[PDB]
Amino acid sequence: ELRDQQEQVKEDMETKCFICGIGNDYFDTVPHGFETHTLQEHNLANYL
Amino acid sequence: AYQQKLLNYFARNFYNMRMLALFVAFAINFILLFYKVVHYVLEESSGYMEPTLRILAILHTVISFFCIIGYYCLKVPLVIFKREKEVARKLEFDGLYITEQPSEDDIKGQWDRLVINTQSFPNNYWDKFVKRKVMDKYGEFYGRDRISELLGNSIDVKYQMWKLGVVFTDNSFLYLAWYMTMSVLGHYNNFFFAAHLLDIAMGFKTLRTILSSVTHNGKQLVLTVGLLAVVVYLYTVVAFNFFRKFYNKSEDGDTPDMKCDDMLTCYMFHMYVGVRAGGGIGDEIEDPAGDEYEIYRIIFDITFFFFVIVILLAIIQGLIIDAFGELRDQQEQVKEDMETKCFICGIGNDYFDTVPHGFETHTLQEHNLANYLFFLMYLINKDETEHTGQESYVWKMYQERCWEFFPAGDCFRKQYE
Amino acid sequence: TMSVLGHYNNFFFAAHLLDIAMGFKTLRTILSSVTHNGKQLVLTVGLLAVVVYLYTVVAFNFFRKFYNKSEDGDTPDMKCDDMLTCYMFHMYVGVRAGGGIGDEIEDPAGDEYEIYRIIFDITFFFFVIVILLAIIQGLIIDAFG
Amino acid sequence: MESHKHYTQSETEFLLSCAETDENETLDYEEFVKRFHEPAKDIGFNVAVLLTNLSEHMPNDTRLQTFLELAESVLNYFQPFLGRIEIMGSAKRIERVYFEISESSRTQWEKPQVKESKRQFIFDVVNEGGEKEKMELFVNFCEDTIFEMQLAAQI
Ligand SMILES: Nc1ncnc2c1ncn2[C@@H]1O[C@H](COP(=O)(O)OP(=O)(O)OP(=O)(O)O)[C@@H](O)[C@H]1O
Ligand SMILES: Nc1ncnc2c1ncn2[C@@H]1O[C@H](COP(=O)(O)OP(=O)(O)OP(=O)(O)O)[C@@H](O)[C@H]1O
Ligand SMILES: Cn1c(=O)c2c(ncn2C)n(C)c1=O
Ligand SMILES: [Ca+2]
Ligand SMILES: [Zn+2]
Ligand SMILES: [Zn+2]
Repeated sequence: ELRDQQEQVKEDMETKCFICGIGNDYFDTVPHGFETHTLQEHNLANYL
Repeated sequence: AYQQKLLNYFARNFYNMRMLALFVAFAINFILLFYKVVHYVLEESSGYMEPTLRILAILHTVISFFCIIGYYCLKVPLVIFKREKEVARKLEFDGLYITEQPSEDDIKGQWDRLVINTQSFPNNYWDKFVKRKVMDKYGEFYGRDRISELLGNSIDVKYQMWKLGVVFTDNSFLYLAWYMTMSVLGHYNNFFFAAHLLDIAMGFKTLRTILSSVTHNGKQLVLTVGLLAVVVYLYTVVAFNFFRKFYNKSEDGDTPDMKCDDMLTCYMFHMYVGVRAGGGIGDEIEDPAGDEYEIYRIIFDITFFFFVIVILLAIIQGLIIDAFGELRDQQEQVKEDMETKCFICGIGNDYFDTVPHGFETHTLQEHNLANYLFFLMYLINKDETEHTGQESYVWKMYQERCWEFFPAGDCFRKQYE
Repeated sequence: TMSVLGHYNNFFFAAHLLDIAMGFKTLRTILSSVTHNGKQLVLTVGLLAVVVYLYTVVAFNFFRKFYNKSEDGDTPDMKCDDMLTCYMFHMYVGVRAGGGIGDEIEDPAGDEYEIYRIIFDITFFFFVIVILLAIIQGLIIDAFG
Repeated sequence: MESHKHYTQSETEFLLSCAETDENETLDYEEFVKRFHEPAKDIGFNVAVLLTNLSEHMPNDTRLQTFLELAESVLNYFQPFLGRIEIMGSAKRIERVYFEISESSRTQWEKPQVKESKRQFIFDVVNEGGEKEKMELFVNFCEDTIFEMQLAAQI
């Protein structure tokens, strides 16, 4: 469980937005679609 | 003209010669099963058993030499091509040996500085005008005295020295060298053809998976064996300081009785015997019955059996069996994904099915990633006078490297019908 | 055709209790799972017979003096310095033990080859009893799953 | 020719037009196929694309099948050679593309130093390689196999 818990957390970090909570799919739709959405548009560093 | 006749025979029979350097290396290691002790071979069939090994052990070094000549003309030209592409697409589209000058890491980046000084640099990459393209793109910010100097029975000796840096660091070539350098050692001693049955492991598919799973979860495995060597160490310091009088590997007390009251030999006793037993350490130790330390001894042994034999030896086996469960399942998943989605569309077995043989003809004719490879072989032989309306919206986009022309989501039935 | 042989000898009606296996449902499943993942099982037993073989050639060429199935040295002491009988000793005893091979071998204490012997036994216990005998059991239990 | 039940008697005589002018009542074996075959396999190709291009684009046409069922000694000869892909063609609309595959390239996507390089790639990409570099890894694979298919040629 405790190894899989960590695995799951990592997977959840790499397939949803933290603040939006939307998905890797709807933002993807273009090259580097989810990457720029979480590097610039939300990026929880910036909210701090 | 006769050299390239033979040299193109061995590259043709490489996959069909590595199944000959295995049916021989069983026949070495079957005659070699008859040895007996000076080591002298006996007979079980007849007297002609010794010469059928001296025949068979020089025939194996020859065949294991033809399987690296046939490798040097079948797969090592391709690994040059995938390497000369990645250099030539780095200093041109991105700029690497002018603007960037790569770091202390990525030694292949540091090693490939040696090749761009050569005359015949793109020897396999079909693109012999790279050295004109950089001076027209990077001759402005940097002076064309430099770019003409950086780039540029006498063979390409600065290049042949570069190529051997790519062949020797190659992964599968070293295995074909270790497979041969034992056959040189197979005549110094006959017992070195027993390390050629390990070509079974890098030869099958459900034996290559076992040999990968030992090291696939490997970076945690050292940190768990590295806890075995600390819990068993902390069980030494307690036993060395308290329980020296039980640790007899001796007989009846009359004999010159052997002990374990020395740290380095109490430690190897707790690991050669304390781990591989069934009861931990309570097997090979004199029985505690008449002692004051008896209750302090039952606690010492139960927590040895529970921590090192029940837990820490189950989760070291656990990372080698449950890495073989991932790597078998990974392959299973890949096969399932191949048989339930389209490669280029990415749609599903369901929406295309809807009719007899619905997904079958959609991937046999409508997309069929073979056809997307023949289409790109088509434009190389077509002249640019002859490119039609859509074979030059493609060939413009491929020279530009944009790739918005593959069908992203829809194919044909998702807008027509 | 066993019941014809059941009167040549009475003990051939003991091969009619194997009609339990092709008679029930959760016993037909066990008898299928031995061979359902079968085409990988031969290639894993076929690695046991090569790792234990490569542990013979090292032990035959280096460690002949430990391999005594004998008593006290006074007896006509029996050895394992012959390839075909060192090999069947490593497979009849070396596999079915609990500690690999370090059970039925004279103890290494006073030898120069001692460190070269502890490495020989630990990697026998780890490769053949911890790994390769767990993933041969693994393909018969997880085919029943 | 008559025993093969392919040509009727109105066609077995047309094929024997003169075909030799040589003194023995015979032919020439590989020259008669040199005379008439190869200058109708690439002329006839574009005819086969055109009837293919119309049936797939224009369905529900009773008038078209009357030619189309007559062409089946051609459309079942060129379907080995007819490569059909689909691209997103410059107008935000997906249009099919038809082209010509050789025979020195359907027989070198066999020859298993090319087959092993495919299965080493399909497993590499549908496992790992995100969607920002999937089709890049396809186009980077097609460039290599064309070098492999050249390499297996000169052996
Ligand atoms: N709102 C979000 N803000 C930032 N990252 C997000 C967000 N939602 C999802 N992510 C994912 O989190 C990943 C960031 O990784 P993580 O937060 O683990 O730290 P890192 O960037 O890997 O650096 P480090 O691990 O050194 O902290 C990104 O790849 C992104 O895909
Ligand atoms: N775009 C695609 N092109 C080809 N095959 C696809 C595609 N998408 C999914 N598939 C699936 O891939 C399968 C092809 O099998 P695979 O690619 O493993 O090789 P194969 O045709 O089985 O022959 P071999 O295994 O000998 O190479 C087809 O059954 C098909 O269902
Ligand atoms: C000439 N040429 C090319 O131009 C080419 C190619 N692959 C891609 N291109 C663009 N090959 C293999 C090639 O020979
Ligand atoms: Ca034109
Ligand atoms: Zn968001
Ligand atoms: Zn599709």
